[PDB]
Amino acid sequence: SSLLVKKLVESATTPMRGSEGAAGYDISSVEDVVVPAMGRIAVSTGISIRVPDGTYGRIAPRSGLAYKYGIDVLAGVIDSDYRGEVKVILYNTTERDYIIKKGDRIAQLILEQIVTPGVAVVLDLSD
Amino acid sequence: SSLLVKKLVESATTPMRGSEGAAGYDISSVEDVVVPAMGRIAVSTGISIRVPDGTYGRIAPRSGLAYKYGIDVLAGVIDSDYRGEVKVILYNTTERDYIIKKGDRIAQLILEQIVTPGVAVVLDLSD
Amino acid sequence: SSLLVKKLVESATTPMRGSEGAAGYDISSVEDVVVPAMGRIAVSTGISIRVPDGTYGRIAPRSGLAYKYGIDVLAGVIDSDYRGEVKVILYNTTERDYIIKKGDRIAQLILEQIVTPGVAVVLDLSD
Ligand SMILES: O=c1ccn([C@H]2C[C@H](O)[C@@H](COP(=O)(O)OP(=O)(O)O)O2)c(=O)[nH]1
Ligand SMILES: O=c1ccn([C@H]2C[C@H](O)[C@@H](COP(=O)(O)OP(=O)(O)O)O2)c(=O)[nH]1
Ligand SMILES: O=c1ccn([C@H]2C[C@H](O)[C@@H](COP(=O)(O)OP(=O)(O)O)O2)c(=O)[nH]1
Ligand SMILES: [Mg+2]
Repeated sequence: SSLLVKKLVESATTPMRGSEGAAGYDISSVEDVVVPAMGRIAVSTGISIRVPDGTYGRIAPRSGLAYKYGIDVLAGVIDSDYRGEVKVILYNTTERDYIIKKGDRIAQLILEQIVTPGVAVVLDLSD
Repeated sequence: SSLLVKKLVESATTPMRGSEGAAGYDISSVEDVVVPAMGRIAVSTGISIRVPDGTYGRIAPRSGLAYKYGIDVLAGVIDSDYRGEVKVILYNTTERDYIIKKGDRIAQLILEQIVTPGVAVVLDLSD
Repeated sequence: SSLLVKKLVESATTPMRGSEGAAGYDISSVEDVVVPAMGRIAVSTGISIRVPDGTYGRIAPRSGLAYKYGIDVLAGVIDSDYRGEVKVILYNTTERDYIIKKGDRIAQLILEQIVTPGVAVVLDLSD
């Protein structure tokens, strides 16, 4: 029901929500790195999570970094049984490099509800 | 419960759904612009929204523009408490430019259900 | 309620989930192709689906292909009334080409819950 969070390093930051009606929790870097121009990387968050059953955690793009620096968020699907560290793959769509300092909010964890019903095979999906 | 929509300009178009089983509402441009090759922009929708509590609005990619012109949708997370204008950041993955005329469907607003439970810290997520 | 699946070719593979807490079903290619460097394509899955009402199927990025080969997933929104073949548009963010063999897991189908309430127009979203 609640969102579980295991801290893996000193700096690690307990995911929180920027506001009441906020769609997601703030995922932040625990490392100083550089998302190279037209390049990509996996940033360290220093944390591992367990999204509530009946949902999966989506690593979603932060508006600011997107509009101003053209930072895209690759991958992003964290399954509810996954126990490893959350990595945030970042793609720099720009010709310019982009710098990340420990503590910067690099993304947001949205807890999206899904369904995992069984799969039946048919010959006709209509009607 | 319903999807609220405040119109900000003349041209603004009340978000609607292309069909009964449609996943989202049609977000359209209220400006004539050009998403430059290997470039990006924030298109004006002329509208502000309030997605139903218990969800957030996702600006999602339209299939056609994606397959034919390689148009990607950056950012995209609209929180339920946000009151400003909805901007649709578009990334042109192609070497060719791409033109948008007022009224063109530039994306789709999907209302996705999420959860915002409190966050507990543990030492072990398993078991 | 269940996830319907119509097989369109010999090779077609009945979508399954890699694990109990898995967020999505494994979508795989039924064709040998190459996502060109800084290029994109629509891969054939040999299948058509009908996601449960009250949800839409999201073609989501697979972590491995993202981190190691910089493969992004364009479009991705499959509506619940859609009856055609599921195509997986893939964008190669790298300078290197990328090869897909029949049977390779090219993505994952996440069944996300949404809402499609009516749309009301207001002058003020706040309060
Ligand atoms: O593609 C997008 C993504 C977000 N927003 C809106 C929704 C959200 O409520 C607000 C967020 O701005 P911000 O998050 O406060 O700035 P930042 O992302 O740098 O924290 O911008 C858009 O209009 N278009
Ligand atoms: O990556 C994708 C995205 C969408 N579709 C399917 C789902 C949807 O039901 C249909 C939509 O085609 P369209 O929306 O009618 O064309 P357009 O996007 O130009 O409106 O295509 C795919 O097969 N692959
Ligand atoms: O941006 C992402 C996407 C996924 N994961 C985690 C969540 C998931 O549980 C695990 C999946 O690794 P994998 O799927 O087993 O490898 P592959 O994608 O090649 O199947 O990686 C991340 O840390 N960051
Ligand atoms: Mg993307």
